[PDB]
Amino acid sequence: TCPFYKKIPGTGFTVDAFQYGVVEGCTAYFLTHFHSDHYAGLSKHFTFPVYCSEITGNLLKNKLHVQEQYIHPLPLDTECIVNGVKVVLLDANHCPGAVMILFYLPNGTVILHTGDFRADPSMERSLLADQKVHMLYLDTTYCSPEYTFPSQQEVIRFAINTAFEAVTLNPHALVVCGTYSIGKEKVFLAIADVLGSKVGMSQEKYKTLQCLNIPEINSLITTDMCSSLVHLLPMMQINFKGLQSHLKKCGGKYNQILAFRPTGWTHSNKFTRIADVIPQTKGNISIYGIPYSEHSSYLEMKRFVQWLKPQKIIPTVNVGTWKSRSTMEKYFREWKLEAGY
Ligand code: NI
Repeated sequence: TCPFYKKIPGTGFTVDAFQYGVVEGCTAYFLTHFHSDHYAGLSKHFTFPVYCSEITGNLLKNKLHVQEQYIHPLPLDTECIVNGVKVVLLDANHCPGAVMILFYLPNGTVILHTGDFRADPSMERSLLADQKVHMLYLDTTYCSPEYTFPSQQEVIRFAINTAFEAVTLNPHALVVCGTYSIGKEKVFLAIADVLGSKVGMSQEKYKTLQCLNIPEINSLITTDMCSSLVHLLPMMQINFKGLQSHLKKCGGKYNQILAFRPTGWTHSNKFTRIADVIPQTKGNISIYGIPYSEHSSYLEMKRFVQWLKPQKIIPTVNVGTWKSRSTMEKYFREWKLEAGY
């Protein structure tokens, strides 16, 4: 049944709750972003109001064929009324179109639902600065101190410098980047920019990108693989067998592959700096795992929460085991005692 952490008290609202059938007493279904674990259940057959960003609403219409009359896009950073309740959508610094939602309850309670987010000090100057938030529904993906990772900017610098050096040393090398969802577009776009290439991809993935309101996108991507030396493939194909296979398909235009897998966290983070990352190599194929995250590190999460000073935290991630739930609750209490709220 729908878990309590997807329901907003004092309203008829749910968040990211599309896979439970008709949720009893739900008048409006919010969707924070277009990732499958969150939209699971939506289709052209859905006939309740979906509230979301503009970009999310483009993907719902074009990719899932949801009917236009049930898509209610809202502008960001704008006080809006939904079924008699004031709400605001804020940028979540996750994937394109991802939002956090502020709910102003009739009784005076203020609730923030982060959806999925990568906390940033820039959030401390949004409309969140303007009033007190009583309850926080928190993306706790990486809520443990072992989870460190570099800035997105440091990771993109490493990727651009590695790609540029490789292709300048061997003008017959092909670059390949993995993907399985929207998000992390900077990785393949930054690499294509330094190389003076468009990124080549499947018609399905091209259609997905054309929904994202990214400026000048027609100048950066293409479905003509032959004209491109940065290719995007399913993340599943980013292995020596899949890459050898792909190389055959390019008809001797290329004699080497340099591939990137933009992972979340992986344990070499606990030891190794970005400067010191090395690839796995077999013959003329090299694969780099790069820690490009669109979720908060432990320290980023901690800073946001100690800034906001909520009265109550409701985790939305890692809630399935008692050991995770108890570990998370211990961190929340530490943060509260350290900061004095
Ligand atoms: Ni997500």
